[PDB]
Amino acid sequence: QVQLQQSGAELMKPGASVKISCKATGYTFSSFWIEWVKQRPGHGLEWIGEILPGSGGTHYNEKFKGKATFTADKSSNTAYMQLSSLTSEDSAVYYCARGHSYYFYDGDYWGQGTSVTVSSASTKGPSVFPLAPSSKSTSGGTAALGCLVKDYFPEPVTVSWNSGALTSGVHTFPAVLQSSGLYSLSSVVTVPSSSLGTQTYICNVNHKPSNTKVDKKVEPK
Amino acid sequence: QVQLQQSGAELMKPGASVKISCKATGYTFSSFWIEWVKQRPGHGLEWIGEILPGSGGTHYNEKFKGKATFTADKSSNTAYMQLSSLTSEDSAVYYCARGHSYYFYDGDYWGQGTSVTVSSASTKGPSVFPLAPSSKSTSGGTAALGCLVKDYFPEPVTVSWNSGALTSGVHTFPAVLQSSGLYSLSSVVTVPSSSLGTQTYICNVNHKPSNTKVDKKVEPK
Amino acid sequence: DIKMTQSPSSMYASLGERVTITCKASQDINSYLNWFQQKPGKSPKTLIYRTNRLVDGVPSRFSGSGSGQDYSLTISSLEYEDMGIYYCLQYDEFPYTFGSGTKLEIKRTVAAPSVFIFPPSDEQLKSGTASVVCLLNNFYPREAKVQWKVDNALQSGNSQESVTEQDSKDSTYSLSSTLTLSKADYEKHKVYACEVTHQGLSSPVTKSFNR
Amino acid sequence: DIKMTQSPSSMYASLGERVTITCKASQDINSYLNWFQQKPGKSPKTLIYRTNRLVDGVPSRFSGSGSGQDYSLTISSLEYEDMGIYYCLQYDEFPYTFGSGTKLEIKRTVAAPSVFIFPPSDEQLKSGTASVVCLLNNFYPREAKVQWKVDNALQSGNSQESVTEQDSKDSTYSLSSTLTLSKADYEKHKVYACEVTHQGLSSPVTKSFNR
Repeated sequence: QVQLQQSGAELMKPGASVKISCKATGYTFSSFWIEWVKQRPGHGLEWIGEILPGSGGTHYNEKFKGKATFTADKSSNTAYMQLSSLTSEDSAVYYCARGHSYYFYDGDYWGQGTSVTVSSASTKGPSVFPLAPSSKSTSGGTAALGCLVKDYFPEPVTVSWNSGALTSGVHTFPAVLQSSGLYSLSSVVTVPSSSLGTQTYICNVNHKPSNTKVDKKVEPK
Repeated sequence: QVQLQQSGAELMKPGASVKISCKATGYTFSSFWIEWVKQRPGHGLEWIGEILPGSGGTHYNEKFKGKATFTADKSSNTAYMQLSSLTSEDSAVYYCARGHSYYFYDGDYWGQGTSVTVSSASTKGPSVFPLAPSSKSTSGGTAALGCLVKDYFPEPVTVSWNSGALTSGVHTFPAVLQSSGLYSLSSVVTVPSSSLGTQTYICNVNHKPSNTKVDKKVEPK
Repeated sequence: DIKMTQSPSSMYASLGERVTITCKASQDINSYLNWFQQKPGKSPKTLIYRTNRLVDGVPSRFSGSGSGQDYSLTISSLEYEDMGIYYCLQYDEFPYTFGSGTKLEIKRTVAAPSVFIFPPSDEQLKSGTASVVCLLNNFYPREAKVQWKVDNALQSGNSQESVTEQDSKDSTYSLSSTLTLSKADYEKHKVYACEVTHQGLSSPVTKSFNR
Repeated sequence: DIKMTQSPSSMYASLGERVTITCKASQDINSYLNWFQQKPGKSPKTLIYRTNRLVDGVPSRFSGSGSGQDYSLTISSLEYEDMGIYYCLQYDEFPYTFGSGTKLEIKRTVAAPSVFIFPPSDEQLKSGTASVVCLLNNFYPREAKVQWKVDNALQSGNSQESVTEQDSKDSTYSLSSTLTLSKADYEKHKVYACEVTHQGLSSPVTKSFNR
């Protein structure tokens, strides 16, 4: 089967440039076009253009011509996209999809997406606090506990409970842009009040742009 | 990291001249224009003109041509502005902003501003007295303490509480021109009456024009 | 160039109902159209290419219909796994263009929210500020309301809410509202209330601590 | 050259309201316009360049609209962080020019002031003069009043007031009035009153000590 491992999410400065990788797998790389679409926070999808690694030929979306520039390395079956002269408008999630071959178009296979933020800012790991299950027994039944991932930047942060183990009944809300300019988000879990004092859980917050890796502990009242 | 450290605030005599520095950082200095805007006390903004350090070319605002004269040192990535033949009208806060390159522009990045006063008077550090939280418990609840920065000159003075630490609920009023000709201003803080006798705070008044640097203590009532 | 229209923008159906979306072109895009599906937090996924051919790995209830400048995507029987945003794309001409996208949410029976309140954590306080979170878990519809009230003084511009997509387990929503204040201003006041009005609650439920 | 007009000069809205400012040129400045925001005590900050492009780091509620010679800045939802002076600038021609600037304030609920009085400090007295400060903390509106009265003799031209901008924490104001006199004339009298009338106080509150 086919794959498309895109480089990781990143942060860059206005006026600077950024290069996104796209490692294609499970197919003859030069036969199919590699496509790039952009997706700014809550705004749909934009077709950036494409490139045929075999011939090196490219069809840019005029709106992106000059802004995005594609390249590709046959040696390693890796396609690239260089977004240069970055500005606020370029902060978005970019994807590379396996287009069609001018032979057989069995659809579009997509990469996971690479997050990109343009900012004269500095990355900053988060501070995770515990939201322990307190007197939430009043006319209730089950218990709610979770972690607060406070003030971090840029936008790509992931949370896991009990290391992927007991991750059922988990709610990880999307981040909210606070006054400080940092992001914050909360992650909670619904669980059997009974098992609240024996079995314990921990959230695993990861914020790559700063190489953070917190595995925190939550303890009730 | 685009920054713009402007020289410190200063005082000068009428008929004399003054040179304001602008140390640019985090970018190719000669590619972008450096701009200067003037702002007299409570009066909006005025565009002074600009200079492209790379070519040394300059576009003066005719109203300022002859009055302001720009220069720039590529060696250290420092832009300068010489305001000469100073008169009352020149007393204002001057800023240098990073304009654009004729290759790309994502807005103006500003320096902190350099205060300038035209006057026959001598600079004079302030005398800071403590405004300790006294019997302000009468039908109250919380406590108010602050520092009085009395009789100083010229106009650029800054205050900080507990060295930037416990600076939340702080009110630093704008200076008032007293009879003597000196300035004075007060800085107060709202805090938990309880924690009034244990935790202590100090104001950090800085008045650069005279190299003053007071870190005073507030004696509870 | 070509304008790819999708409407409605929001579309609801119940599990089992037969749902169907449509997309309008601006010229015979000659059936050179695809349908994408982007579940939340996930990159898109190709479902149907060239108007009706199903990408493999895709269930059969999905069918490609349409031609000329009018196309549509139908789902014979709706299973929880199809909630998300559906997009259409025309590769009949450059530049390829996407439709606005129709969001597809599962319609269900009402369900009042369970309101949980969390007081400021120890660490966060051992720091500068303190923020209170309030949880509105597994409820429906999301079209619900929350208001902050420290000492019976309805807050204003000091909180921040966030909602999740329908948690497939029961197609319910979840919301969290955070009231944020300094350690100082957090001490001045005594109570922290979180009032929750929702069509599932015959009356505003209020969760709060006297901490 | 080009005259950049901004009006009104003062603009108020409540937190959440959608506020919007405008700027008028004198000729097709061809959308070559920017919007600046100068919070009190701070150098300006670029928000939008070339009419609608948002400088990054700037929230989304901020939108750039306008063209020809007419431009405006709208704020979808107003949060305390947007109080300040907004300026427009045209870089369509030399010399670049700024608008007069629209101040932006927040409307909220009334709130009476907490009046604190501070007697002359030890050091200041161990010196020549002695000055009494009176604090009117976190109140609204600022359109409030203070009068000095040593021994029931309303002062005149011997005090000095100063106000702060809205302390974002609650959009309230704060005022301090200083009564200044020598160590000598400070000893002649016995009491020092600070009367505070404000629409939030059902009656003039008076804070004062004896010395």
